[PDB]
Amino acid sequence: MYLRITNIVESSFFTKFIIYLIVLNGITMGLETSKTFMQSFGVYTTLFNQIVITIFTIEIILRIYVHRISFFKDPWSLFDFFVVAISLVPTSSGFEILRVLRVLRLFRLVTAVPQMRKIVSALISVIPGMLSVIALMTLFFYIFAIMATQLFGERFPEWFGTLGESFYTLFQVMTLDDWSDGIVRPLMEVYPYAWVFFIPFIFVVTFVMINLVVAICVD
Amino acid sequence: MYLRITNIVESSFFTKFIIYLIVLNGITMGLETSKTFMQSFGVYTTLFNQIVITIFTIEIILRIYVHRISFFKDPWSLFDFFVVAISLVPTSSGFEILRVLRVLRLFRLVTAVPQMRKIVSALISVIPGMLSVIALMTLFFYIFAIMATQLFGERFPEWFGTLGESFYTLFQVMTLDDWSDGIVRPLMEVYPYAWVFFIPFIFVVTFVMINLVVAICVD
Amino acid sequence: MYLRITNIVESSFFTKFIIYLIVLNGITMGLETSKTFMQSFGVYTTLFNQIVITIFTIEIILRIYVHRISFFKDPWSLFDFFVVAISLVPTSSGFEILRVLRVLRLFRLVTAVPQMRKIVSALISVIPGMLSVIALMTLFFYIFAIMATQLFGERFPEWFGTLGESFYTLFQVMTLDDWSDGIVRPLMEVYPYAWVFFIPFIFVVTFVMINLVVAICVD
Amino acid sequence: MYLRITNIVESSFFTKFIIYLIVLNGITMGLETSKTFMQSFGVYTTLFNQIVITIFTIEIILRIYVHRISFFKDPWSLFDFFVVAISLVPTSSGFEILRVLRVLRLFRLVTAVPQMRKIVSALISVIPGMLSVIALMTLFFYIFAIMATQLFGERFPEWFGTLGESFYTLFQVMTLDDWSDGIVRPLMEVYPYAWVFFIPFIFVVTFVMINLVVAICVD
Ligand SMILES: [Ca+2]
Ligand SMILES: [Ca+2]
Repeated sequence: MYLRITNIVESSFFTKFIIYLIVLNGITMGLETSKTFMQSFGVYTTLFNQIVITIFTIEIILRIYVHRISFFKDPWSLFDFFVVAISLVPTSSGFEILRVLRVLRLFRLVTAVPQMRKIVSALISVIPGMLSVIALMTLFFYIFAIMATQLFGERFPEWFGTLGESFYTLFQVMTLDDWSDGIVRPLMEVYPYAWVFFIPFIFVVTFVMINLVVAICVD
Repeated sequence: MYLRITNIVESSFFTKFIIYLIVLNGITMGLETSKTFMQSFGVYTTLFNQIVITIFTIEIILRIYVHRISFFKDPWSLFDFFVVAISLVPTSSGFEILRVLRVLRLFRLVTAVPQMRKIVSALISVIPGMLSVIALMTLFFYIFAIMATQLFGERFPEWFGTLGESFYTLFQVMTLDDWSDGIVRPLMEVYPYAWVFFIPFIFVVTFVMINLVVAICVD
Repeated sequence: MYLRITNIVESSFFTKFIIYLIVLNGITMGLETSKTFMQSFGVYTTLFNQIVITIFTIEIILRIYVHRISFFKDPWSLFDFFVVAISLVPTSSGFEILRVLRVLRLFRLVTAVPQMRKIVSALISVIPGMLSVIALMTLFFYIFAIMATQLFGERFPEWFGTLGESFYTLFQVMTLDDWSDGIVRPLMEVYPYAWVFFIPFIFVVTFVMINLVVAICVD
Repeated sequence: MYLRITNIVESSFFTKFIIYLIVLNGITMGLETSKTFMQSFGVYTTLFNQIVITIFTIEIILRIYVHRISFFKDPWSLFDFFVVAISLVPTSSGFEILRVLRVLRLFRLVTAVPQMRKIVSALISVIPGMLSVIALMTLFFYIFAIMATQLFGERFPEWFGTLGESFYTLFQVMTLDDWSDGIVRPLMEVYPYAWVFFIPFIFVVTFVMINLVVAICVD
C-alpha cells in the first residue's frame, strides 16, 4: 500500500485539492469576521472548518508515511505540521490566542504553492547576511535601553520605567514615530539635556539601518 | 475619404492642436477652483469645457477610423477613450464623482506627449516584477487583518471593528504613521501584549518592502 | 593696472582672505542670535558687518574687470553677485525678509571653497535626469490637488479649501506626516470613501519616489 | 616576567575569560534595572560589579606592559581604557551621569569579539566618504537655523527662540516627524508664508540624504 498512496500524495490532484481548500477556508475565515454573517451561517462554517482540519491532519499523516525522516527535515513541511497542530488544540481552556492563531493556516498558501516559496526563501536568505548587523544593533538597543531606564524612568515611567518599556520607547524613536513631540520634547521639559541622548541615538540607528539596506543591495 | 483623414489625424498639427487644448482646459480647471473666478467667468469656462469635450470626441471618433481594431488594442488609446467617456457622462444623476473624475482628462498630457509615455511605461514595467512580492504581501495583510479584527475589535472597534477597518489601520501602521502613540500604546492599555502582535508585523512588512526596493534596484 | 589687479584677484591670498571673512561673519551672525549679545556688542557687529559687505563688493567689482563677460557666465560668480546684491539692500525700506536673506551669504563658503563646489555640483547634476520624473509628479499633484479641492473643501476648507491648500495638504500626506490620524480618518468621518482617494494617492507617490531613488542609484 | 605575562595576556583563555565577564556583567546590568531585584540581591551585585571593575583595570594594566606604545595607537584599546576609566570614577558626585555612563562597558563585547570589530569598522569606514556631504549639510543647517531663529523666534520661542532650538526643530522637521501638524501649520497661523521656508528646506535636506544613501551604495 505504500507505493499505492505515494502515488495518491504526489499527484497533482491531491496537492491541487489542498490549495483549493486553503482558498476556501481563507474565504471562509473572512466571513467569520462578520458578526451579522455568523448569525446566519455560523454553524455552516464551524463544521466546514472542523472538516478542513481533518482533511489537513489526514494529509499530514499521509505525507509522513510517504516521507518519513525526509518530512521532518523540510522547513515547509514542519511548518504545515505546526500550523495544523495549532489548529487542533481544543476550542477551550489555557490561552485563547491559540484560537486566533488558527488563522495562521492560510500561510499554507505560501507553502503549498511554489514561487511564493521561491520569493519567501529569497527574502529569508538575506537574513543570515544580516545577523552580524542584527546582533550589533541588539547589543546597542540593550545598552541604551538600560541607560534610559535609569535616566528617565523616575519622572517618565510610562516610557522608560522598565527595561522593556525603554525598549519599546526606543523602538518607537527608531521607527522615528512621534519621537520629538511625543517623547523627547516632553523629556526635555525635565531633563534639558535629554536631546543629547536621543539625537545621537537616532544617527547611529539610522546610519546602521542605512548600511544594512546598502548591504541587501550587495547582491 | 479614409486616406484624406488618415493624413489629417496623423499630422503633427492635429496632435499639437490637442496638446494645446490639454494645457488650456487644465489651466481652465485650475481656474474653476476659485469660487471668486466662477462668479465672473463660470459661463466662459462651462461652455469652453463643453467645447473641448466635443473636440475630444470628434478626435476619438476620427482616430478609430484610422486605426480600427488597432485602437482598441493600444493601452494609451483605450485610456483617452475611457477618460473622455467619463467626461461625457452628463453633469447630473448617479454619483458626482463622475463630475470630479472629469479632471482625469488632464492625464492626456501624459498620453499625448512622449517621454512622459516613456517614463510612465518605464515605471509600470517594474510592476510585473513586484507582482510576486505584492501578492505575498496581500496574503499577509489579509491574515493579520483577520487576526486583529477578532483580537481588538470588541474594545477598539474604530480601529479594528470590521475587516475593512483592520486593513486601514494596518496600512497606517505599515506607513509607520502614528503607530505607537496613535494605536499600539492605546491598545496596550487594555491588552498589554498587543506589542507582541505589532512589532513583529512591523519588522516583516518593513523587511518585505526593503527587499522590493532592492529588487527594483535589480532591474 | 589691469594686469596689476588680475594678479591681486587671482592670488591664493585674495581668495583665502575672503574665505577668512566668510567664516568670521558667519561666526558673527551666530552671535547676532543672542538678544543678550547684541546688548553688549551690537554695534561692534553692526559695523563689522557693514565692513565685510564692502570688502565683498570691492571684490565683486575687482572680480568682474578681471573676468568681464566670463563672470556673468559662471554660475558660482553670478551667485556671489546676487547673494551680495541682496546684502546691499538697506535696513529700512522694502520687505524685511531681505534682512534675513543676508545670511544667505554664508553660502559663499560653498562658493569659495572648491572641494564643496565638487559635491554641490555632484548633487545638482542628478536633477536633469529627474526632470522627466519631477514633471510627471507635478502633473499628478496638480490633478489630485484639483480633485481634492472640489471633493473636500466645503466641509474641510483648512486642509482642502483652496487649490494651494490641497497642494500643501497633499504634500503632507506624501511626506507621509500624520496623514491618517491627521487627515484621512477625519475626512472619513464625513466622506467614508475618502480612503478610496488617499490610499491610491499614497501608492503612486510612494512608488514614483522609489523609482526616482532607484534611477539616481543607476546614474 | 615580561614574556611570562605576554604569554598570559595573548592567550585564548585570557580573551575568553574577559568575554565571559562582559556577558556576565551585561546580564548583571539588566538585573540592576529592577527596583525589586535590588532590594533582594542588591549587595551581591554591587560587590560583584566592583569586583569585575578591578579585574578590568588589571587586564588593561597587564595589556599595556605587553604593548607599551603599540596600545595607545590601537583604536579599540583606547576605547577599553576610556571606558574602564569612566567606570573607575567613584560613585560621587558632581555629575551622576558618570554613574550611568558605566553601562558603556558593555560595548567591550563589541571590542573583545572580532567579526563585530569587522562589521563596526565596516560601518565607520563609510564616514570619511560622507564628510564632504556631512559638512555640506552642517553649513546648510547652520544657515537656516539662523534665519529661522530670526524669522519666528519672537512668536514661536519654544521652537525657534534660540539658535540651538532652531537646530532641534529643524532636525525634527528633517527626520520628517510631526513637521506639518506640529510646526509648520502652526507657524502659518501667524506667518502665512512659512510654507515658503519649510517646503524648500525639506526638498534639499531630503534630496541630500537620498544622495548620501546612493553615495554610500557607490562604495
Ligand atoms: Ca510620523
Ligand atoms: Ca504624529
